[PDB]
Amino acid sequence: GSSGSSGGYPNGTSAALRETGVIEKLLTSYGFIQCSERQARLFFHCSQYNGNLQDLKVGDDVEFEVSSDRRTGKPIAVKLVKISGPSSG
Repeated sequence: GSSGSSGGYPNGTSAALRETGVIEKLLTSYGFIQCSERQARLFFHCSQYNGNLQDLKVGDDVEFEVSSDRRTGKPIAVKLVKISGPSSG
């Protein structure tokens, strides 16, 4: 066939829009992020966050992507990523 790495997102007509808010609540299993754009409290799973929840905390800005679940179809956060942190990787 051919080679390549998912071309160069965004892919498909509909692109991916990342939203930013704040960590309203946080737990050992997951946490909630208060969207400062839609004024709604989102629910992000500890799995979404790429970094280490340890670093994360309640009251810190974070970037995520609003998606739709498959069990409830509700707007949940995914692939969370702390905004502040220009540190290399």
